[PDB]
Amino acid sequence: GMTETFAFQAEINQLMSLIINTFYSNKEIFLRELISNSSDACDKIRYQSLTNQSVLGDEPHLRIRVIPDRVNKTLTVEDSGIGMTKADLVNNLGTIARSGTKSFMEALEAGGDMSMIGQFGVGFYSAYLVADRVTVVSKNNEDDAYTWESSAGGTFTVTSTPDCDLKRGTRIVLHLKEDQQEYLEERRLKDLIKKHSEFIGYDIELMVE
Ligand SMILES: COc1c(C)cnc(Cn2cnc3c(Cl)nc(N)nc32)c1C
Repeated sequence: GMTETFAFQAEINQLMSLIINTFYSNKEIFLRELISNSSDACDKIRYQSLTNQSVLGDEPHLRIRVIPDRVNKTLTVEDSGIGMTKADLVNNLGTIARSGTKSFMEALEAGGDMSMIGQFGVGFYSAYLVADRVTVVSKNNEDDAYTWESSAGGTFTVTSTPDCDLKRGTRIVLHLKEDQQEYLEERRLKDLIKKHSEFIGYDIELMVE
């Protein structure tokens, strides 16, 4: 089946090349980065709803949910936030992140700590510290539902998903690397949500059973 595939922009391509298959002592920070993004997406739609309540549509509840899949060996971070359009997935996010991507790359070449990735506005990419593939399913009010996917080899796919569960928001599926399986464990995820994301202004829903 024909899948639309794109080459990442120079700076992102170089940043992902840096992140993958590298030792780091605090790879657990990926969770804080994805939850903060989800909190921000929820805040954007909450803000839009203050002027136009119709923006909430059939999904009036704002949540952040963490789903470990012990059979598929995946960790999912899903929210009912603003979501992303096709143009966001393909170009717009990379355009706004460009300067910060180049600046973080420069900090990393200088011995910079990977934990400050979020201050550079490219925190999503920390998912590649623990995953070898990331699938991103997103539905924004202004577009159809789309699936973005990448194994950080320089390319990414973008496919329309006109049959996904999502009324609005983003679902990030982390296909965990063989040695990063600890992020599927209930205690680890509880301790991790508590350690770095305790006072997030939305419940961090952890699928326990
Ligand atoms: C598609 O994959 C992404 C890319 C290539 C860059 N940044 C983000 C972070 N990000 C940007 N907007 C986002 C929204 Cl609306 N929501 C969430 N959860 N993450 C977001 C994502 C998920």
